[PDB]
Parts: sequence; structure tokens; C-alpha cells
Amino acid sequence: GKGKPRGLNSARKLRVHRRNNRWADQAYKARLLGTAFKSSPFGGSSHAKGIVLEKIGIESKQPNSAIRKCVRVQLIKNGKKVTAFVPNDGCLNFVDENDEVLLAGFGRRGKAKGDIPGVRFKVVKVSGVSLLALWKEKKEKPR
Amino acid sequence: GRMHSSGKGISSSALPYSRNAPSWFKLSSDDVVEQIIKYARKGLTPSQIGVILRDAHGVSQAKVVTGNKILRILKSNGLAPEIPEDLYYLIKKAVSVRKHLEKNRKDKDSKFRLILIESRIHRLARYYRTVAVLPPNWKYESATASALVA
Amino acid sequence: MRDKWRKKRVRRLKRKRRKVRARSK
Amino acid sequence: PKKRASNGRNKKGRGHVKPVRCLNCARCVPKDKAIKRVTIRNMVEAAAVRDLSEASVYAEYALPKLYNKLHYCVSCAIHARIVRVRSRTDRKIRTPPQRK
Amino acid sequence: TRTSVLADALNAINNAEKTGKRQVLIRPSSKVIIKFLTVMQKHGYIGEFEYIDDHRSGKIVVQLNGRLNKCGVIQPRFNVKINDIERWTDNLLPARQFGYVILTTSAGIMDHEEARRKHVSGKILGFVY
RNA sequence: GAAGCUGGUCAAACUUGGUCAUUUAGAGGAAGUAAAAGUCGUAACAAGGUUUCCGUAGGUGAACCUGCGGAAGGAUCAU
RNA sequence: AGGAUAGUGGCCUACCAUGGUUUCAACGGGUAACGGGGAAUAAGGGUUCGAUUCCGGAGAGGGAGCCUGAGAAACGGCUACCACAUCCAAGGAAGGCAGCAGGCGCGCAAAUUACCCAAUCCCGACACGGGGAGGUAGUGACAAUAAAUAACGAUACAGGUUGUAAUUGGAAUGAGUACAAUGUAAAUACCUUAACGAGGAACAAUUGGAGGGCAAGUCUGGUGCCAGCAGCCGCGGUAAUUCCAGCUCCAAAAGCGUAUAUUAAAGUUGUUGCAGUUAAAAAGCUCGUAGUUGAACCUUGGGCUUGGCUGCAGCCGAGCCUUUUUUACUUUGAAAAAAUUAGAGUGUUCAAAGCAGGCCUUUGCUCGAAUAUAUUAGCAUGGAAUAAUAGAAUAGGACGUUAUAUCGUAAUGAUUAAUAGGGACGGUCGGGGGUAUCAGUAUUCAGUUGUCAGAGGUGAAAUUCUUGGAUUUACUGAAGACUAACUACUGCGAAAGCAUUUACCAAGGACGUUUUCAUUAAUCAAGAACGAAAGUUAGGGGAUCGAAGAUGAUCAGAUACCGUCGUAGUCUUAACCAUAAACUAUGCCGACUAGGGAUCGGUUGUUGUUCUGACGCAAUCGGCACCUUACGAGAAAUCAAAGUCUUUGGGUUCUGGGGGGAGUAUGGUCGCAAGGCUGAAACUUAAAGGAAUUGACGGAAG
RNA sequence: GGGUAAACGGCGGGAGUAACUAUGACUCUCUUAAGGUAGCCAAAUGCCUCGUCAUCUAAUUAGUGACGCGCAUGAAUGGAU
RNA sequence: GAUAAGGGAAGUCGGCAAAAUAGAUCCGUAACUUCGGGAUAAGGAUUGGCUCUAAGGAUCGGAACGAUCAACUUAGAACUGGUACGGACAAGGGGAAUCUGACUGUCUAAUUAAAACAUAGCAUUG
Ligand SMILES: CC[C@H]1CN2CCc3cc(OC)c(OC)cc3[C@@H]2C[C@@H]1C[C@H]1NCCc2cc(O)c(OC)cc21
Ligand SMILES: CC[C@H]1CN2CCc3cc(OC)c(OC)cc3[C@@H]2C[C@@H]1C[C@H]1NCCc2cc(O)c(OC)cc21
Ligand SMILES: [Mg+2]
Ligand SMILES: [Mg+2]
Ligand SMILES: [Mg+2]
Ligand SMILES: [Mg+2]
Ligand SMILES: [Mg+2]
Ligand SMILES: [Mg+2]
Ligand SMILES: [Mg+2]
Ligand SMILES: [Mg+2]
Ligand SMILES: [Mg+2]
Ligand SMILES: [Mg+2]
Ligand SMILES: [Mg+2]
Ligand SMILES: [Mg+2]
Ligand SMILES: [Mg+2]
Ligand SMILES: [Mg+2]
Ligand SMILES: [Mg+2]
Ligand SMILES: [Mg+2]
Ligand SMILES: [Mg+2]
Ligand SMILES: [Mg+2]
Ligand SMILES: [Mg+2]
Ligand SMILES: [Mg+2]
Ligand SMILES: [Mg+2]
Ligand SMILES: [Mg+2]
Ligand SMILES: [Mg+2]
Ligand SMILES: [Mg+2]
Ligand SMILES: [Mg+2]
Ligand SMILES: [Mg+2]
Ligand SMILES: [Mg+2]
Ligand SMILES: [Mg+2]
Ligand SMILES: [Mg+2]
Ligand SMILES: [Mg+2]
Ligand SMILES: [Mg+2]
Ligand SMILES: [Mg+2]
Ligand SMILES: [Mg+2]
Ligand SMILES: [Mg+2]
Ligand SMILES: [Mg+2]
Ligand SMILES: [Mg+2]
Ligand SMILES: [Mg+2]
Ligand SMILES: [Mg+2]
Ligand SMILES: [Mg+2]
Ligand SMILES: [Mg+2]
Ligand SMILES: [Mg+2]
Ligand SMILES: [Mg+2]
Ligand SMILES: [Mg+2]
Ligand SMILES: [Mg+2]
Ligand SMILES: [Mg+2]
Ligand SMILES: [Mg+2]
Ligand SMILES: [Mg+2]
Ligand SMILES: [Mg+2]
Ligand SMILES: [Mg+2]
Ligand SMILES: [Mg+2]
Ligand SMILES: [Mg+2]
Ligand SMILES: [Mg+2]
Ligand SMILES: [Mg+2]
Ligand SMILES: [Mg+2]
Ligand SMILES: [Mg+2]
Ligand SMILES: [Mg+2]
Ligand SMILES: [Mg+2]
Ligand SMILES: [Mg+2]
Ligand SMILES: [Mg+2]
Ligand SMILES: [Mg+2]
Ligand SMILES: [Mg+2]
Ligand SMILES: [Mg+2]
Ligand SMILES: [Mg+2]
Ligand SMILES: [Mg+2]
Ligand SMILES: [Mg+2]
Ligand SMILES: [Mg+2]
Ligand SMILES: [Mg+2]
Ligand SMILES: [Mg+2]
Ligand SMILES: [Mg+2]
Ligand SMILES: [Mg+2]
Ligand SMILES: [Mg+2]
Ligand SMILES: [Mg+2]
Ligand SMILES: [Mg+2]
Ligand SMILES: [Mg+2]
Ligand SMILES: [Mg+2]
Ligand SMILES: [Mg+2]
Ligand SMILES: [Mg+2]
Ligand SMILES: [Mg+2]
Ligand SMILES: [Mg+2]
Ligand SMILES: [Mg+2]
Ligand SMILES: [Mg+2]
Ligand SMILES: [Mg+2]
Ligand SMILES: [Mg+2]
Ligand SMILES: [Mg+2]
Ligand SMILES: [Mg+2]
Ligand SMILES: [Mg+2]
Ligand SMILES: [Mg+2]
Ligand SMILES: [Mg+2]
Ligand SMILES: [Mg+2]
Ligand SMILES: [Mg+2]
Ligand SMILES: [Mg+2]
Ligand SMILES: [Mg+2]
Ligand SMILES: [Zn+2]
Repeated sequence: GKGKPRGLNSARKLRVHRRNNRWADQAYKARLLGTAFKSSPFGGSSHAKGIVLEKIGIESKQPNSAIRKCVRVQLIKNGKKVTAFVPNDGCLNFVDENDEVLLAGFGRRGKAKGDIPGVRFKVVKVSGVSLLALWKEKKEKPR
Repeated sequence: GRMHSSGKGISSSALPYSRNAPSWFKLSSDDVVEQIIKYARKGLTPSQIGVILRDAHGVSQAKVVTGNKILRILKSNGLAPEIPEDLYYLIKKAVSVRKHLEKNRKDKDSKFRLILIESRIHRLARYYRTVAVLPPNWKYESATASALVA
Repeated sequence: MRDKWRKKRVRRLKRKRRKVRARSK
Repeated sequence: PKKRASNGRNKKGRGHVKPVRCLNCARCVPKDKAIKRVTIRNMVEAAAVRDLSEASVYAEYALPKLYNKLHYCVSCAIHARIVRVRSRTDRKIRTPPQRK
Repeated sequence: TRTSVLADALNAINNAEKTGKRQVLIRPSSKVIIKFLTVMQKHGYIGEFEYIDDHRSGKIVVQLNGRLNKCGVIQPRFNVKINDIERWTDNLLPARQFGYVILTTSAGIMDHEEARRKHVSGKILGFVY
């Protein structure tokens, strides 16, 4: 009989069994455990500001061979230290020590993207100016 | 089948379609009743009374002749036992097994069988209590079981 | 490595952890 | 996957079978799994059955046989070519080989 | 154990029809089995059927005419309001023009079209097409 | 009929103790993963060159080795 | 019983009982929890959200106590404490933006210290006053509606009577600006509207992309595993379709991209509707309480009359005649806030909306502002199938409407016995169990005897024992183990497991039965019994093998494989441990679907057979299996179940949700310990994996 | 000649190395035998020594927790609890 | 033998000596554990006098009631006082750890009471 109760009065058993078994679904488990609230560096937010500590080059994973140019950022809201990728050709020259950068994820929702190892965030703005605007010379860095 | 085993045997009796006495049967509905009471006073259980009746008297079924089942007739004549027959034989078997177990402590098979027999006793006694054949406070006690089936 | 020996290695390491914690109870 | 429906032994409707030692290496092998061969060989080789009959003091003396039942593990038997690797479809054939 | 004699009866009918047999034996019988068969027979999905009295639950021999695609029970017998009949017929029947969901209503055991005619509803019991 | 007084009542608040809960330092110890395929060997995959694996128990630089009982997922559906 | 309260009430007091809730989840903990109307997404079923335009609750920095009053435990009221904090002449005094605006701080994250009571309403002694309630404008790409950035000719060409590609014309218009009027409390804007307002109509559309997924380049230059891109797969090492650019093209467009959450996709949470032999996953095996689920059976058929609706039939309703207690469920109804949803009407210029509006032009006439949905619970109601429940068994039973405890009425009252179960009984049948008991040779060790040079072990050796007689030989004895051959695709048991004889003890399946009871049953959280080997504790035994150890070989090294010894152990008695590839890697109960020959146990009928038994031939029930086929299933291997599963529902328990981290850490619990059971997360990762195919290889076979 | 360490007792000296640095996981030979295993430690046992690190204090040759080539720790001369 | 402002071990080799605690009733009690303990752990409240109230029994009489007789215990309340009250007497200080011996026990009468001896348990020998 398919291994689950079918009786008209077995709604409690069906509801409890489903409730027990949804904990095997990591999306449900992460939503109810609040891991983003407790464990995520951003605390569940989409973006987060921070201060650039140092500019660091990270070797890409095999089979790729390159130096992904990231920064070490200390978040203002909680003081945690994260590594954030600086996208596009030469935008590392736009990022200086002790700058305030707005960060966001890579879109893989907490996982590293591509060949970049251990990096889960990217720089969106620096010194309050969009990195895309700086790259395309639409605006200038206030200095 | 086999509540407490994996057997699936189907052997049993097949009652005839006819619900009337055979044409060759000549005894009256009374003479069977006095024969039943005579054997019940000799101490036979209803199963044995029916066995002696068909084996030696041609009474194929006591119901098709007398009109009542054997235990129903004994209860109508005050000869019904206090403990029902099947529960009595189950308790007697449990008494025999427990008595063997106290002398053979390493008989783990007998310990397992005793658990099966006693579970079957408790299920049957629960039924008899729900149908008010046994008192609602009736309980099977291993210590005092030998007295009932003495 | 073989699963049986991996299990044995982990059992010995749990044993060590318990013995180490017992020093300070 | 499953190679044999019999799991390489002959245990059905049974829990445990006591072991036997391989004749060649003394390995413990279940009695149903062991490769067993019954051999009845002449005790005297056919070359010597003549000179021993001539040296015999008895007229019409029958040479006794040698009865033996040999148990092999799978490795003993495969190595000694008592059994050989068969094709996937030929594995199912369990009649004695038609040689005798 | 034996929890649904209607399920056993319909399973036997389905297996005989799938194997091309023109008759099937059902044991045990019951009123629900007979009235389910009467609904199938009235709509032509089975032929004549026969009740055999054995001073017990009984037996039935059904004549099959090859028109039956599938008959089955719905366990459990859900309570069905009139507005739920549409959901059941949508899920169970192959098309909107043929097939029947059998209900047991206080007006009797009947197919969903007759139930709509007399504006009654009960518990779902099975289907046939 | 004011201040005030007696005894109650509701009871904020502080000190100590207990408990619950959430974060965090730490000499040292012991891990995991990622990186590169650096040193030592060759345990597994072929009968992997001692068939492999399971439970258990000893031993050992390391893979691992050995005993006992199992399994075939065997290298035998078979005499 | 009182007190208190506006009043009921352990609301409080006194006395007295010992009660009340809970596996149908109490109590505790968490909530990044105010509840609901609702919102997003949606085939259906669902999943997620709701601080926030309405309703209810609560609070006014945290607590607490009050005054006044009909109404407050009020804070734009007071009192006190705590925390903040203002002025001070140092004696003192005054505070509460979670109202409006505004500031700081916090942060990814959110607007003016503007105008007004004109509207909506409220308050007051009130036609008159007040209202940051509210309205108006400002900021405002939160979302939503409509909708510009051009249109048309002639030449010139190309082209098959017309679609364009260019250089040549005359028209059109609002974006913007503005008299003015309207709007409005006053303005702003909208709507109208003089004059102005378009050729590069510079009055100039952007955001992302062009390897695949995925629509659109194998163009040109630059770089050269760098720089970079790339959600994923991947691109880049000198002709890069992927980077940086130019050209060209593609998609959506006043919008387009990115991050995060969520929904669909996801039948990857599965009630509908998953999977569990081998991919993750059937508990080692039974018992068992709650839970879930449970054979059949009790007014059916017939006859007559009649109402309604669909085109003589058919479909519903009736009404008579035929012997004529509790639920659940389903129908209908009443009562169910608006907004939102669906939906009727209605030219807001269309539309989103709104609830307006329409008439020959009105000293007025006049369609409207529908209707559905809610859904558990409660209320009322029709129906009596399906599923429960009760009744008359020591009769303490029912009727006497007008019967007098008795009497009389009555057909006086008990459903089958399920190829469910339980029990009895009858001949059996088993290597099922326990306790004794009885063999057997072997091994080793010992005693006697006999010879004499080796014996053992190996691929070869060596360790070892040997003229002190080894090894070998016969007889005898003692110890512990173990039960060969017989022995099998055979038996028994819940499994683990069980094999010498006999006795005793208590069990058991199957079969046979015209015996008995009548639902007593199936599966089962909690809770139990048993549970190979190894291991632990303590006695006893310690022949043989033999972890550790010692030793001789091989080897580069092997404290490995091989050889000789060897301690725990192996055996047993009392207890522990609770695990195995505890495997059929396949839960249990029930039904059905296909052929065949064997075989074990029981029973029933029968021989060219040997001597009652054996055998032979037939049936059957139960088992252990096997062979063939594939109706059917499956990814396949394969499967008579792993079939009767998108044509998806017989009952029920357990387990799984990509790979690791990890059966780890932590907490608990059991254990003497070894350890068992329960059991995460951070982080990391694009595969890991299953079955099969071709090849290659193999110290595999032919 | 054999046995015996819960008999007395003993349990060491020597020889090389990892794509920065540091360390050394990586074999045989001698003493009459074996060459210190599990554990534990500047300990009532460590000379150097007031060892080094942490903690405790304003300050600690004291105390505790770590470390360990330990002058000269260590298993019924019983080891660790 | 007593007392001592403020401080409170700065004294000293070292809290030596002294002080502090102390009865009873009620509340509350951690790590660890050989499950027996630790434990009086730690840490709190009360306590007089007087006037009352309630509960707790025996023997007789035929009664869930009467008669007579009788012991000190416990609990509650009011009042009262220079807030005192185990009023003298009597009477634990406590906690976190390390070393060491398991424990109770024993010896150097007359300088050493200990970690020494013994011990149960374990093992060996004849
Ligand atoms: C057990 C350890 C090794 C020791 N060494 C030394 C050199 C050697 C030389 C030989 O030849 C001169 C020789 O003969 C065969 C055997 C040896 C042994 C063989 C053994 C290897 C073993 N593992 C697999 C191979 C194998 C084959 C056998 O036959 C065989 O039997 C004993 C055994 C084996
Ligand atoms: C007359 C008796 C008294 C006099 N007072 C005066 C005040 C005073 C104050 C003290 O300190 C405030 C103090 O300090 C101790 C002692 C005294 C002496 C002690 C003496 C008796 C005493 N004599 C010596 C030992 C002794 C032994 C006993 O058996 C014994 O019992 C009768 C008594 C004694
Ligand atoms: Mg049901
Ligand atoms: Mg059956
Ligand atoms: Mg097994
Ligand atoms: Mg029925
Ligand atoms: Mg119904
Ligand atoms: Mg908490
Ligand atoms: Mg190898
Ligand atoms: Mg190998
Ligand atoms: Mg090798
Ligand atoms: Mg090897
Ligand atoms: Mg070894
Ligand atoms: Mg070996
Ligand atoms: Mg294989
Ligand atoms: Mg009252
Ligand atoms: Mg009261
Ligand atoms: Mg709750
Ligand atoms: Mg909240
Ligand atoms: Mg929403
Ligand atoms: Mg809400
Ligand atoms: Mg909410
Ligand atoms: Mg809300
Ligand atoms: Mg709202
Ligand atoms: Mg509100
Ligand atoms: Mg309020
Ligand atoms: Mg406020
Ligand atoms: Mg306040
Ligand atoms: Mg207010
Ligand atoms: Mg207030
Ligand atoms: Mg205010
Ligand atoms: Mg404000
Ligand atoms: Mg606020
Ligand atoms: Mg423009
Ligand atoms: Mg691009
Ligand atoms: Mg394309
Ligand atoms: Mg190019
Ligand atoms: Mg190039
Ligand atoms: Mg390009
Ligand atoms: Mg992007
Ligand atoms: Mg989803
Ligand atoms: Mg799946
Ligand atoms: Mg596997
Ligand atoms: Mg698996
Ligand atoms: Mg199983
Ligand atoms: Mg069971
Ligand atoms: Mg039911
Ligand atoms: Mg039924
Ligand atoms: Mg029956
Ligand atoms: Mg034998
Ligand atoms: Mg047999
Ligand atoms: Mg079984
Ligand atoms: Mg259950
Ligand atoms: Mg359980
Ligand atoms: Mg022993
Ligand atoms: Mg060697
Ligand atoms: Mg040996
Ligand atoms: Mg033992
Ligand atoms: Mg075990
Ligand atoms: Mg297991
Ligand atoms: Mg197996
Ligand atoms: Mg398993
Ligand atoms: Mg099961
Ligand atoms: Mg079945
Ligand atoms: Mg079925
Ligand atoms: Mg037979
Ligand atoms: Mg028969
Ligand atoms: Mg097959
Ligand atoms: Mg099979
Ligand atoms: Mg997983
Ligand atoms: Mg494969
Ligand atoms: Mg050393
Ligand atoms: Mg050491
Ligand atoms: Mg040291
Ligand atoms: Mg230490
Ligand atoms: Mg010292
Ligand atoms: Mg110091
Ligand atoms: Mg000091
Ligand atoms: Mg120290
Ligand atoms: Mg020493
Ligand atoms: Mg020493
Ligand atoms: Mg002083
Ligand atoms: Mg003082
Ligand atoms: Mg002080
Ligand atoms: Mg001092
Ligand atoms: Mg000092
Ligand atoms: Mg000093
Ligand atoms: Mg000092
Ligand atoms: Mg002192
Ligand atoms: Mg105390
Ligand atoms: Mg002592
Ligand atoms: Mg002295
Ligand atoms: Mg002296
Ligand atoms: Mg002294
Ligand atoms: Zn082998």
C-alpha cells in the first residue's frame, strides 16, 4: 500500500511525517534554522558596506591560471572580515586601502563562483561611486 | 495467517451446506441435550463433547439437531465453565512452560515461547473482558495462574 | 583508504579526545 | 551488480552452514560453497599392476581402490583448473561436463 | 488481512479483463460489490453476473464483454461535496464524455451523472471507464 | 479641616545568591577542507601479483598487517 | 461562607477535600511571531508572505501606583523609583516625537522644519471657533495606466501593377514656452487656448548581450594561461566566434541590468504524487501499547394513480397497496463588514480606475450603485447508502391504548461460521530448544616394546628435534576439543543459528477433522525478549590452532605474505556487551495474474514391483527451491515478483532527499570498559554514483 | 644443556633527507640480552634552572595549566587515574 | 585573661595565635561520583514574654454518642518590648585546586603520627 497510511483518519500521521521529512530539504532547513541570520557574513542582507583592509591577489583554480584581484573588507555592521572580488579590467586601481566599499554576492547564494577559490562577494561601489561608472569613466572617484 | 508464526496452513473443517439433520439421523433434539449434559458432567469441554458426538453417535453438528450451540446449551443448564475453554488451555500451557522454565533456565527458546503464549493469553482475556465473559478486573497473573487451571 | 581502517583511525581519535578531556574533566 | 542468482553458493532456506578447509590451502570455506570432487583412483598405477600381480602370492587378488572426496575453495579450484571461467550465458549451465 | 472486498473484486475483474478472459470469479460477495457491478452492468461495462450462495459471504461469477478499460476503488472513501465531484471526475476519468465516478450517497450507490441529476452527494467509492 | 501619625495594601528599585539565554578571549591539543601535485612507500582497481569487503580485537612511519566469525558486491551459478 | 468588584468567578480570605493537564504532545524552549480581512505565485492540490490605507489588541523610554471623570490604570494627566537628559545665580526648577515636519545615530534601506480648514469628518456652550485628524502642494523611476522620439510624395535607381534603399520637396504635431480662461481656500499641475516652438527634425534611447543553454559574427585591431571573462559547461599559451575595443547584429525598451529573499519550474517533500535489490534509503529478529486499519449479513422486489421537465420514450418527484439510542457524512437554509478577488452595467477621449451616468437641452424627468465566492466551527434542515454505536441471555425483556404484584397477549427473544483468527483432538514430521547420557577416530602427550641416522619444513632453505635414539612401528592410557564420510539447489527455527546414541522436560509448523469460540484480527511510536564472531569480569579447563610476541626466509626495506614456536583467545560456568556484507543488500498482512518438472511433510485414491513396510502411479494442501516465457515491470542487470504503478488509491510500520565534513562535534542515555543508541553545524564541492556498451590492459582461461 | 622477570634486575651508543625557511615522515651496524612500549613529568623524581609559554598579582624563585632528546620518569623494584 | 577607632594579613617561612561560625525549625543546595555519597555543601529566614486557638488518647456505658480520667508534643493567631530573644551555658568557618596515602586502624613511653607500618584486593613460591 505504498508505505504511507491511507486511512481517512490518518491526517495527523501524514502531516507529522511530512513535517519530519522536510528537514532533509536544505532550503527549508536553512530557512527555519536562520543560518543567514546567524552564520552568513551579511546577516541575510543583499548588500553590505565595509572598509578595505588590503588588496590581495588570489590564484585561480585549475585548469585556469590567473590572478583574481580581490580585497579584504571588514564589514561595518558586524566587524567580520570577508574577501570581495573586484570585477573588470583594472578596477583594482580604483580601490585603495581604507576605502568604504559596498559589497554584494556572486549570485550563487553563498558559494564561490568560477575558478575564484573561497570568494563569495564582489565590490559594487567604492567611496560611494559605482564601480561600473568608474570603469566606464562616467564618474570620478571623490579624492 | 498464524498470529504468532510465519505458517500459512489452511487446514480446517468444511461445514456442509445443509443446515438440517441428515435423513438417517433418528435421535431426538432432547436425547442429544441429555447426552451433552451427561458428558459435561463427566467434565468434557464443548470441543470434546462435539468430538465424541460425531465420533460415536452420528451427531454431525449439535446445532443442526438441537438448535443451540454446545456452549450455549451448557450455559443454559448451568454447566458453563468459569474460565472459557480456550483461555483455560492457554493458561495451562503457560503454567507448564513456566514450570519447565524455572528448572531449565538456559532454555531461551522456552522463554521466547512463553512470551508468545502469554501475549496470546492477554489478547484473549482482553476480548473476554470487553464482551463481559470475564470480570472487568480479571487479570492473568503468572504467580497465581496455577490455581485457576489446577 | 579502506573504510574499515578509516573507521578504526576515527575510533582511536575519539578515544584520544575522551582521554584528553578527562584530564580536566 | 549481482553475478549469480545463487550468490556463488548453495544456501537457500538456511541460515548458516559450517565450514570446511580447502585441501590445498586450508582456507575456511562454507560447505555449500566449496567445490567438492569425489575421486576413485586405482591404488596401484596401471604400469605396476602387472609386476605387482606377478609378485602376488594370491591367485585372483583384486587391487583395492582409493576413495577420496576433495574440498577446494574458489581460489584453489580456479588455480588448479578444476573449474574455469565461463561465459555469462554458459555460467548458468550446471550439468556435469560431458567428458566421461 | 482482507480490508476491502470491493478492492479485491475490482482487482480480479481488472486482471481478467487485461488477460482477455471473458469471465471472472469474485470471492467474497457483498451488497456494495453487487451494486457497483449493477452500475457497471447498467452502463454496459460488464455482462450478466451470477451470485452463488454458499451459506457464507458468497461468490460471484461475472461475464466480461471486453469493453472495460479499468475499474477501481478509491481508498479511503473520501467525503465528496457536490462541488468536489468536478475535481474527482477531472482526476479520474479519461475524458469528459465517458467514464463514471461511483459514489455512495444517502440516495444510494450511483454514478456521478445520476448524482448530478438528483442533486445528491456522498462518499466516493470508485470509478469505471 | 491642612501638615503629620498607626497599621495595612499595591508595589517600583537596589544588593547578594540561584537559574535561564546569547556572544567572546585563551598557552596548548587535536581535526577538516582547499592549494600544489613536494617526500616515503604501493593499500585499492587485473587472481592488482597475499581475492576484496563487513563486524570485532591486537600491532604498526604511512598506506596497512594479523587473528576469529561472516558476505559475494568472486576469480566458482557446474562434476 | 465571606470580602471585594459595576457585576460572575480562587478575583481575594478562612476552613475543608486532593484534585487539574498530558504521546489526541501537556509543560518547557525558539520565533529575525501582534492576529485577521488579505498578498505573491499559481492546471489541480499546494508553497510563501501579511510592520503597513479596514477591523480587533497592545504601548507611549522601563516598570509601578493613582487623581478626575460616564468612560483612563491616560502618559501632548499626575506621583515615585530606574535609565537618559535640560536651565541654574548651586538655593532649586522643568522633561518624554512609537503625532506632523525636522535632526543625530543606525544602517543595503525610506521625502518638506511648506499651504489650508475649501472638502471628509470630529469636538465644543456652537449656523460663527478649533482640528499637522484630514486635505493641498514639495521630494519621490516603490509599484500601476496610457503613450512621443517621426509621417507622406517626386526623382534616382534595384526589384518583382508596388517594399525598401539615397537627395529633393511641401505639409503635420506636441515636448517646451506663453498670453487668457479654467482649475484652486489661494496657488501648482491637468483639460482648454492667442503668438511662438523641427531636417543632422543635435528636440540626437537606453540597458544588456552576439560559443552553448539562449536571439544575435567564426568580421578587424590589441593581448598572449597575462590581463581579464565566465550563474553552469567553459574561453585565454600569436588567424581568441567568449577577454580589451571598432564595426555590425540581437533582445526588451522609458526602461534595462545586478544582489538577496520567495514562488513556479520541483512528481528534487510526493494527500493528489516520489524513492528504498544494485544509484540515498527495509529496523539483525520477534513481541507489543497508543495510533492507523479491520470478512459477510437485517425492506428487496412487485402493482396502481399522479405532478413537473427534455425531445412516444427518457429524467426527477409524489401518494397509496403489497405482513410495512448516539454520531460521522452529505443536501438545503438562516446569519454571515467594507476594501481586496471573480463578475454585471457604464465611451474615465482609450486604459489603469471610478461608481458613475442618460434623455431636445429640460425652472425637470429619469436606469443604477448588481451578482457570486468565503468555509473549518456553531445554528436550523432534508436524506438514511457508506462507516461506527446501543438493545431481549442467570431475561431485572416488550405490550395490555380502557387488563385486575398477578394475569393475559407473542412465531416471545441468540445472524453466518470468512480457503480471517484463537483453542481442542489424531497420526505424524523435523540436524528447533534444555538437561543428562553414550560413540567415534583423529591431534598432542605419556608409558612399554623394536631397529638405526636422520626427521621435520619449503619453490629452495633455515629456525627446530636428533646414537642421551629423534622420526617410524605395535599395544595401552589420559586430556581437552570436534562430530568426517552419509551431506543434497534436502530438513528445522523469529532470527542469530542447529548434524554421534539414548532417556527425560517443555515447546512447534504442516496436514486431517461434518470438534469448539465467534471478530477475539493486520501493522505497529513508547516499551520489551533473543541476538554469529570478537571483546570485558570472575572461577574451571587449557588437546589443537592461534591476535600480540619470539624467530628463519624473501626483499632495497618488510617487525607482511611463506616456515617453526607461541600469550590472550578458542571450550565451559555465572554475568556483561548488542554489533556483522546480522544479505534474499528485497518489511509484514491480504487478493489476483503463466506454463512445467522435480523435491520435503501430511492426507486421499490406485500397480507386469520387492518383501506389513518399501517402491510405483495419481490427486491435493503447506513449505525449500528450480526451469521456460515475458502478459507485465525495469535505466538496465534482471524480476512470478522487483507484475496487477500518469488507465497513478487493499491495510500498515520503518527509512532516503547531490558528494564530503560525518556517524564527526556537542548534549543526553545505556555499558565495568571497548563502545552502543540518539545526533548537528560551520566550511567545502560539480559532480559523486548505478547499470550496460566499445576498446585497451591483466603476473586470468581457451 | 634447558626453563624461569607479579626472581634480583636491565631496557643504550652510531651513521642521511621534502618544488621559500624550519623540521625530518624516509635504513643498517655494535655492546654479555633487550634496547623504555602504554602512560606521566622541571612531579616529593630535572643538574642546567628562578627551564619556556599561559594564567593568577600592581609586582609572584610560590601555585596551577601546558611543553618535553626526561643530568637521572615509567609499568605488582608496579604505571596512569 | 579581656577590650580596642579606621584599615583588614600590608605582619610572618607560613594567618602561628586570636577572631569569626555554631543549638533548633523552615527554605535552598554545585562540580564530581565507586550511585553509596559529596552534604550541615554553598547560601538564606526565624527564635523572647504573655493571652489564646487547634490537633494527636485511655477506661467504662447497647456508640458517628455520653461519663470519667490523662502525657507532653506539634501547628496557627493576637498582643507586647530601646529589633531584643540557642540573650548565661553550650556550640561547624566556608569555598576553588595541586602533591600524596584508597578508606577505619598502627608505631619511634621521654624532640619525628607522617606520604611510614598494617589492611582488604591482586600475584608469585613450597
Ligand atoms: C611467501 C613470500 C614469497 C617469498 N619468495 C621468495 C623468492 C621465491 C622464489 C621462487 O622461485 C625460485 C619461488 O618459487 C615459486 C618462491 C619464492 C618465494 C615466494 C613467495 C611469493 C608468493 N606470492 C606470489 C608468487 C608465489 C608463487 C609461488 O609458487 C609460491 O609458492 C611458495 C609463493 C608465491
Ligand atoms: C578567685 C578565683 C579567680 C579570680 N580571678 C580574678 C579575675 C580573673 C580575670 C581573668 O581574665 C579576665 C582571668 O583569666 C583567667 C582570671 C581571673 C582570676 C581567676 C581565678 C580562678 C582561676 N585561677 C587560676 C586557674 C583556675 C583553675 C580552676 O580549676 C578554677 O576553678 C575554680 C579557677 C582558676
Ligand atoms: Mg476509512
Ligand atoms: Mg491464508
Ligand atoms: Mg548470516
Ligand atoms: Mg455491504
Ligand atoms: Mg456518503
Ligand atoms: Mg533559551
Ligand atoms: Mg597493491
Ligand atoms: Mg590484493
Ligand atoms: Mg606483494
Ligand atoms: Mg599486499
Ligand atoms: Mg604479525
Ligand atoms: Mg600468519
Ligand atoms: Mg565485479
Ligand atoms: Mg461567592
Ligand atoms: Mg469558593
Ligand atoms: Mg504546545
Ligand atoms: Mg515582535
Ligand atoms: Mg506577498
Ligand atoms: Mg499577519
Ligand atoms: Mg505574519
Ligand atoms: Mg498585520
Ligand atoms: Mg494593509
Ligand atoms: Mg489599527
Ligand atoms: Mg493605553
Ligand atoms: Mg511616542
Ligand atoms: Mg515611564
Ligand atoms: Mg494620547
Ligand atoms: Mg501611563
Ligand atoms: Mg508626544
Ligand atoms: Mg516623526
Ligand atoms: Mg518608529
Ligand atoms: Mg530624445
Ligand atoms: Mg561583455
Ligand atoms: Mg542561436
Ligand atoms: Mg581577431
Ligand atoms: Mg591575434
Ligand atoms: Mg566583441
Ligand atoms: Mg551582471
Ligand atoms: Mg519551489
Ligand atoms: Mg526522487
Ligand atoms: Mg555501493
Ligand atoms: Mg545503497
Ligand atoms: Mg530483513
Ligand atoms: Mg507482531
Ligand atoms: Mg475502521
Ligand atoms: Mg464491512
Ligand atoms: Mg472458520
Ligand atoms: Mg558423525
Ligand atoms: Mg533430513
Ligand atoms: Mg519468522
Ligand atoms: Mg504505528
Ligand atoms: Mg521501538
Ligand atoms: Mg578465564
Ligand atoms: Mg625481515
Ligand atoms: Mg601454536
Ligand atoms: Mg571468556
Ligand atoms: Mg555482541
Ligand atoms: Mg547495522
Ligand atoms: Mg548472503
Ligand atoms: Mg541495511
Ligand atoms: Mg517489519
Ligand atoms: Mg502477496
Ligand atoms: Mg489485491
Ligand atoms: Mg508427498
Ligand atoms: Mg484432504
Ligand atoms: Mg526467472
Ligand atoms: Mg525469486
Ligand atoms: Mg546529502
Ligand atoms: Mg560499472
Ligand atoms: Mg627513552
Ligand atoms: Mg616515551
Ligand atoms: Mg621531565
Ligand atoms: Mg603535563
Ligand atoms: Mg620540584
Ligand atoms: Mg613561578
Ligand atoms: Mg603568596
Ligand atoms: Mg606544572
Ligand atoms: Mg629509571
Ligand atoms: Mg622506580
Ligand atoms: Mg581595630
Ligand atoms: Mg571597628
Ligand atoms: Mg575586608
Ligand atoms: Mg600573610
Ligand atoms: Mg606577605
Ligand atoms: Mg614582608
Ligand atoms: Mg614568603
Ligand atoms: Mg589556629
Ligand atoms: Mg548550612
Ligand atoms: Mg592513611
Ligand atoms: Mg616521640
Ligand atoms: Mg629511642
Ligand atoms: Mg609529637
Ligand atoms: Zn583462498
